[PDB]
Amino acid sequence: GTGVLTESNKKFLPFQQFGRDIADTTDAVRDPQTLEILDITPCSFGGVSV
Amino acid sequence: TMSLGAENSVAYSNNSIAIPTNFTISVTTEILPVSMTKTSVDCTMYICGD
Ligand SMILES: *[C@@H]1O[C@H](CO)[C@@H](O[C@@H]2O[C@H](CO)[C@@H](O)[C@H](O)[C@H]2NC(C)=O)[C@H](O)[C@H]1NC(C)=O
Ligand SMILES: *[C@@H]1O[C@H](CO)[C@@H](O)[C@H](O)[C@H]1NC(C)=O
Repeated sequence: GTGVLTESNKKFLPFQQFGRDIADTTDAVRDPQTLEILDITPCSFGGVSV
Repeated sequence: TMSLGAENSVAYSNNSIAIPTNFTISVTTEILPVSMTKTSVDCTMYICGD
């Protein structure tokens, strides 16, 4: 994927790996090397008018 | 079964009339929608991600 990985305060259960959104897309991940939780945010975008 | 309102009988005859001797001033409220909320959809960003 493509996005911004931010430090999160999500409380994952020890058997959980990913945290999903309403649209069943990946919203939070668990780092496999060090046991920390990250949030994924899409990068900045917006409409343009001329 | 539903009720269509209170039953009434107008006391009509061929030489009788009814005339008000007093009145009242009513203030009623009428609510009308005018314009809904404007929306725009980015089709490429909706259908596809990056
Ligand atoms: C017409 O109706 C009005 C009510 O809308 C009457 O006014 C009331 O009269 C009584 C009797 O004096 C008072 O106690 C109330 O305070 C009045 N109400 C208001 C809002 O002023 C009025 O008297 C009636 N007129 C006639 C000729 O019948
Ligand atoms: C007017 O009404 C009365 C009573 O309701 C009745 O007797 C009379 O016939 C009526 N007039 C006519 C022209 O029908």
